[PDB]
Amino acid sequence: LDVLNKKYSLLDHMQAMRRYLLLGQGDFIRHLMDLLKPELVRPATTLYQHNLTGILETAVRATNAQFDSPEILRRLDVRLLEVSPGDTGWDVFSLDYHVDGPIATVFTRECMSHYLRVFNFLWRAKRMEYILTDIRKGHMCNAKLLRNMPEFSGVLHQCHILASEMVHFIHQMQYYITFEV
Amino acid sequence: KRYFLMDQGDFFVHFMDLAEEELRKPVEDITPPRLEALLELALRMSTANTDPFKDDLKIDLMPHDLITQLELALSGLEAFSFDYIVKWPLSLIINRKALTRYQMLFRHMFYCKHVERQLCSVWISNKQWFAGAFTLRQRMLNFVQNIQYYMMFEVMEPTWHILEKNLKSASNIDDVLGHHTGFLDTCLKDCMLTNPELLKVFSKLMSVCVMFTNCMQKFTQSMKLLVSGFEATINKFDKNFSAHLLDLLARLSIYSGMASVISRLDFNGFYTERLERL
Amino acid sequence: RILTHFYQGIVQQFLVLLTTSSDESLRFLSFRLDFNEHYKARE
Amino acid sequence: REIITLQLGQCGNQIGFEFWKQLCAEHGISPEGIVEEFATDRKDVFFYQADDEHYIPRAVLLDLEPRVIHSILNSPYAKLYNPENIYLGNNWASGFSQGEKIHEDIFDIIDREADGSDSLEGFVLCHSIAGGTGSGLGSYLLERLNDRYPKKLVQTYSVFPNQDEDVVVQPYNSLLTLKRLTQNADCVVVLDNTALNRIATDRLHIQNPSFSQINQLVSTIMSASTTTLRYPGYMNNDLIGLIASLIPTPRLHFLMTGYTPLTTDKTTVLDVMRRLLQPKNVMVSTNHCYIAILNIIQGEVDPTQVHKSLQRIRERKLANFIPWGPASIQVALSRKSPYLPSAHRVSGLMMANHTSISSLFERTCRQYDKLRKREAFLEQFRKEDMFKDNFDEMDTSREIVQQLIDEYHAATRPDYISWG
Amino acid sequence: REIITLQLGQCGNQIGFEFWKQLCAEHGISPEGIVEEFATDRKDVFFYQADDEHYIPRAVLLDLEPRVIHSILNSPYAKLYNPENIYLGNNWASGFSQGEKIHEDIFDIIDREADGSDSLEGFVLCHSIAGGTGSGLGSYLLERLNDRYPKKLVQTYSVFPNQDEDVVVQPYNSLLTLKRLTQNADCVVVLDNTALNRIATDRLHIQNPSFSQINQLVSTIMSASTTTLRYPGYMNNDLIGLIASLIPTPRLHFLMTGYTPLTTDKTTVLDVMRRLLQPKNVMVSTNHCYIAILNIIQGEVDPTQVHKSLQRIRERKLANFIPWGPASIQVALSRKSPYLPSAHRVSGLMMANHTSISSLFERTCRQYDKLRKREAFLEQFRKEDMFKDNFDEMDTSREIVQQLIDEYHAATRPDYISWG
Repeated sequence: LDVLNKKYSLLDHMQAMRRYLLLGQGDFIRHLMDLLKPELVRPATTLYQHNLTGILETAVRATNAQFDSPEILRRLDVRLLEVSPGDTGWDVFSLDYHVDGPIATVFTRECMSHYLRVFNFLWRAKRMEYILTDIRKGHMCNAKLLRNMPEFSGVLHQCHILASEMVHFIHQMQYYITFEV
Repeated sequence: KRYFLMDQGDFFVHFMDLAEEELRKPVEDITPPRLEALLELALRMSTANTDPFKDDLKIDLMPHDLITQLELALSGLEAFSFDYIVKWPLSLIINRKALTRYQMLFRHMFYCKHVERQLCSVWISNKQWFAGAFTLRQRMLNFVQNIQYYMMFEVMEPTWHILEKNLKSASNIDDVLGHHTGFLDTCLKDCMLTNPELLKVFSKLMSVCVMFTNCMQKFTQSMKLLVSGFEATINKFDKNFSAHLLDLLARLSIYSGMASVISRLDFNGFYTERLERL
Repeated sequence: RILTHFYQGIVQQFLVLLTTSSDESLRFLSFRLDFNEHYKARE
Repeated sequence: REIITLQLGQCGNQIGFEFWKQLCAEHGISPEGIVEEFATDRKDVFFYQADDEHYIPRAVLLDLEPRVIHSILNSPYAKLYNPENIYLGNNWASGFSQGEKIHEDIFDIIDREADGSDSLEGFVLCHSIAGGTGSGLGSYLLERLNDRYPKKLVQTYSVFPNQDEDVVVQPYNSLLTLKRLTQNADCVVVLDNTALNRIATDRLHIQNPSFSQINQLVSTIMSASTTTLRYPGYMNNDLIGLIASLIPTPRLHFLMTGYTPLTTDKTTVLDVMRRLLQPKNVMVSTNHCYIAILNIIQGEVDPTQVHKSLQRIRERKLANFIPWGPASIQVALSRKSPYLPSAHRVSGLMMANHTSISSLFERTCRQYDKLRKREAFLEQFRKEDMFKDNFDEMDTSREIVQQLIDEYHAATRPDYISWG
Repeated sequence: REIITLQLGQCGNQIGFEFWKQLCAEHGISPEGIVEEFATDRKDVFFYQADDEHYIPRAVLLDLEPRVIHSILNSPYAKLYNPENIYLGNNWASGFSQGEKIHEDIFDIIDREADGSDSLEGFVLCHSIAGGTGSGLGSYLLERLNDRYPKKLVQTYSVFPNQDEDVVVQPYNSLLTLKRLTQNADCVVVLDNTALNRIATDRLHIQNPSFSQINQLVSTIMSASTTTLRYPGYMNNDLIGLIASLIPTPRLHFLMTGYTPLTTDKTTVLDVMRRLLQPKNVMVSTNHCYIAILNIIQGEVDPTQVHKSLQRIRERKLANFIPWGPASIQVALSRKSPYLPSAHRVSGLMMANHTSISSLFERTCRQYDKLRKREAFLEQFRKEDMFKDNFDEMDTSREIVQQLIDEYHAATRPDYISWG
């Protein structure tokens, strides 16, 4: 155990396996999804990995994720799944931590598949949440100009209510994903 | 000792005030999360939190009352006990049988606590007029406090003091089982939990006290916002309470110095062989 | 209006299923998600 | 539950300061508010739990024309309490009228403290009957408190002014105050000035500095009365459960107190029970008979001995009371406090309802009637004049206290089915 | 993203200096600008990353007729910031007119700083309502900022002038400023002068030097409000994601704040949640009910206890708010900062929308209307005169604040489908 955790640094792998792959850090992730907004909203049939890697480099150098070791940072890279003619970037996307050490015996491929599934689940919900935050910002910005249009005040108020129903549900679920999970 | 012999009361008077709206509901209408949370509320609000073992204190219902020992439609109010789980090397002494004995004690003591706190609540409604029901209230409350005091300072405290000496002089684990079973046998035996009839007179006494509290509080709340609405029912309850009192003393004098139980319980000599028999 | 009705209809059905699915873990979601008891006061 | 204390009158503020100082010494509290280094026990009734665990006393000091409050101000114990609860003639009607015009802001302070408290049980009153400024204003506040809060308890600690004369108008003031105490209070703890003065001259050899000692006496009594709440047992850890046994009827709510050591700075419980039933250990002065007796013990007690003691004292019949009904003695137990050196650690208290205080009241009823009959002792005070130009409120209180004495003497009879 | 701070008004520049000093002490920064020797954490929002890693504060100080700026000048912390962002009557209209003529160069400074920043998120405002020179010019700058940047956020920290009186024209000025704050600001953090003054007189024994302490209080509050951004977690590490939950509707954007230790120089989270729901820990003053409550915790927390605490406090119903809909409490967690000695390391903050501040606004609405009705308190100021010869802008603001109070009271009702 001594030689495994010093010569190959087995524990650093776990620490970077939560922070990044399991989306455990999120300074990195919000800027990452911000830079990946216009690219992934565009349909992913014309998406190739070389456009992902270069913007990924800017995102990792800019954020807090930069401060850890370049080895585990190097072992982080994107990957994609197979394409469809109905494909869009938020549907098909992955982070893939590739193993170059003998640590595969403790990080077997079945649990890597588990990592993949939990990541996809936590990717979709973080996309839709930012859509909701966009809706709230649009509410907070547009409505101070629609004070001179009196007749919309009914429907515009009513939208305000429904947002609050979603904002609740999307802020409690995302706290259950924070704690105990 | 801290919870079953009820050594903290702050625990209970914190609890029962803040559990009552769930306790008053019928059986199968109660639900575990509220009682579990409010038990933790009563614990941490109470001062005794420094004890190591408070996390085996659970709550369970036994709606099949002292009949099982050789209510039925309400729970939380009555049919109440604690589930207590034990660790594996501690299971060698304290186990299922001890746990059942603890619940059979604590339920009976819980009844005596509850009727007292009912009478305190009917007192505050009025802190010329009719005052005999006031005397009935005072007599009932003083009697139930005397019952509780008698059990606390005859059974629980002195035999606990004995038990704390028995394991000090212990020599093997076949002696500590003997001390535990003899202690438990004495605690059942001296109390009203061992009798061939289990003293049904006591339950009837407590029953007519509950009826008294119910009808009196309903009358007072109707009054704040006639002679049948007050006086007739009060005389019925008074007659039944007196009858049960003399019945208890008569049925207790024949059993088994140790006649001193009657000497403390009626200390003025009221209602004491006022009714000759045969 | 009809969108609001539709959404509020389905989310209540989610919660009432959520109450008895798993004993402890999934049950904890219901307390956080039904704080105000505004649900079951709609049905 | 949670009890707020109110203190008014010069002697009342004296004993409030002494009481809070005694509890700060008794519990693990520094005189800055900080918890002591060596601090299990409950401080969640009279002490707010503040930010640095600062057990800030739940007290409201009421005063007008302050003199002794300045002496409270320059003290190391002026940092234990006063989170600004201090708010700045010797006639009853004067203090009544002055409390009338400033009823609103002091009631606002009371509501502020009620909002500050999570729960509420009672307002305990530090009072001095016919203390001049305390008289009248205290009755006014008692009436206001009974009006605004019909769901809470009112306890009154007060001394009864008798020093064998002085003031020719004080029986009038104390009579009006007693009328208010009978109607607007739930339970009254009565104290006598001459009795405590006589005990102070007895066990010690003082004649003047009686105040400084009597503060200690009342503080010890009041803390003893609250010890089972402050030090949690499980018998009557609520005020209301304790008070329910002590009051046999809403007309008799005056409580006689004792203290088993006249000085405590290894006898058994049997001895001190016999001592407590001797009236020299009783600190408040046909046959006069108790209605109901309670006692509270705190010390090194063996649990079998209390039973056999109750047997033997019952058989000896040292309880010289004849009731009209079934009421008897009640026993209670409390914990001896730590951090306080006590030789002869057994210490007890008694709470009993005794008719003898009627005679004391009768003494005042005689005196006031005498000064009413000669009519040279009302002195024509102006506050008394515009408050009541005909002075029929004194007649009203005379009516009430006459009814009270008759209720007393009907309770003396072996039937209370007849009234008085 | 990247947030620029603007500071104006004497108290605003005081708390800005204290805030920057507090963050320089909090992070690994020397007062020269140099990174400390022992410096993981983000300083990439309010601190420009300069040539020697000099975390130069992204701040613009706006002033006219400087007095306290000279005291800023002679300081060791005058080398942390000021890369020349400092630019040199007590009427609203006076400051409005003076800001009108020099709008261009200060807007040029703002555009310069916007060009200097790579990204942008918001302009946070240090403001003093009716601070004299700060009033009017602050409203003018707020209107300009909303005009020029329709894509950015505006946060306002300000105190509300109440000292129980002083200035007869300040309710007019604060009313115009409130009209501007309602329309030209995105989210407002409200503070009360008398409330913070009362807390300062409470926990300490000061009466005059309240400024020096209140600077600390607001600095601690503001830094606590930004800690999860400054110390990166992953819940709401953007301003906009945090603000989205706090604002339930664009008409109610005023936020009530607390602070769990009144003094912090080992209780659990359950206790301090109960403390925070007590209003003595709340620092901003029918039933008044919260719409939405959030809390942020930083300390030594066990992650299971927060769940069970939420269970128990939910069941205890210490949340005395009745909403009109589904809105509930929200929990958040932050990191305890290093290099700062903290006893009782658990520290929390609350952000809640509460209707009670309407009453405070109503107090001013009463006062201004009173001084409008007697009409001896406008005093005929000339800046007010040529700015508005008919003074109908005051009527316009009165209209808006009336609509605001009606919106408040419609939100108090259990339906907001009806408006007010």
